[PDB]
Amino acid sequence: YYSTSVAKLIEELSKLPGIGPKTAQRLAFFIINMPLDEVRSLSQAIIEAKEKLRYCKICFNITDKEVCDICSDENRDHSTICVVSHPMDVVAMEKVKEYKGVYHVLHGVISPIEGVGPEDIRIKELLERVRDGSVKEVILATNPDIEGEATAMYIAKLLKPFGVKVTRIAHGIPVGGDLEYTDVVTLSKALEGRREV
Amino acid sequence: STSVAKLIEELSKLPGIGPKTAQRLAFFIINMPLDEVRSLSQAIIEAKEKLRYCKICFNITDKEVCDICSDENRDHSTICVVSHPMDVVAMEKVKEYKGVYHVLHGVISPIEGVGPEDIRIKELLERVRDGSVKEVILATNPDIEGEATAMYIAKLLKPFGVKVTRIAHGIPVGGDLEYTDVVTLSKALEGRREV
Ligand SMILES: [Zn+2]
Ligand SMILES: [Zn+2]
Repeated sequence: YYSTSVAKLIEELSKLPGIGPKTAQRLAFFIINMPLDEVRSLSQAIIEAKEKLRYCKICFNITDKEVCDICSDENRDHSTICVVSHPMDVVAMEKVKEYKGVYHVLHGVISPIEGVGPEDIRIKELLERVRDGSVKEVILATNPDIEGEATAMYIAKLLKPFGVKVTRIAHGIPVGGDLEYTDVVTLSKALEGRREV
Repeated sequence: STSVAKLIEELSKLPGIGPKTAQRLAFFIINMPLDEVRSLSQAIIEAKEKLRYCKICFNITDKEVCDICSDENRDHSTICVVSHPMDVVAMEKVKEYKGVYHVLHGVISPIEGVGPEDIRIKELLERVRDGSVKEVILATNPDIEGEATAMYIAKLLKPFGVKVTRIAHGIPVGGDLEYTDVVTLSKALEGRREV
């Protein structure tokens, strides 16, 4: 057992996802063993990141400015909007180092259990961007779980009346996977979505 | 003991059995009741002597013509190519495929000791010789092996004019953008379908 001020660190660190007890203890001692200025850096980086967070006025992504870097990039293709559930999906998609389009961040999915409706996530503003803008394609890239799929599907009906091309990211068997260890639901999509040549 | 040493040799020849595991299995085995090791030994050869290969699809079942190829609706004009008998039960568990199969028993891996005549390719072409099949579905694994094998069977199948398709690569159901490898994600993106 540890002094209170250390128990307090350990407890605060253990609240973070993927940080168990032993891992928290370790980190606490490492931290309180770092030079005071290094621990000041950590501590301030934490507080400042939270304080400085803003949501882009165009796509709602996490940013520092009024309009995020991506939206203000002009040789980036504003006629294609990749719709995503969360800020960190934008990073995942952005790391695919193809894709010159822009983004729309919903901040969630439709979810009757969580009690989240379409009016509780950034859907209407997606509509408005498509209504008021010159949009060639909306790529629905929510997750392929039930709610990500319900959400992409809700959005798709909505955008129908506009004459936009709306696509959904390919479900299937992941690269490097094997048929044996693939759930039956994915096999089904892999088969059903098979493609020529 | 030379008899144990040979057991150990025979065991570690097998896939998934490392040197230590062969040895531990070897001792367990020589400790089993005689009638249990007889049974193990018997099961080994009996499965080799009784095994079949379907006359149409080359799957191992205990029928000369397997129950799928025999089934009257099953659609012989569409053939789903997989590597392994376990793959057939995988695909079947989806309670959705209508066509029939072609089991290769393996893939083409230079780095393992297997080539395009160590597996059941020529016999697949023969099925596609008379022009009576529409699509061959290529459903080898989306790994290195699987993919080689498939993009090749596909050249061979090019004549014959049949329609050849490939099991769709992408993000699996239940998966999420955060934990999907870039390669898979890039495929999910560049293969997106109009909803
Ligand atoms: Zn933005
Ligand atoms: Zn058969």
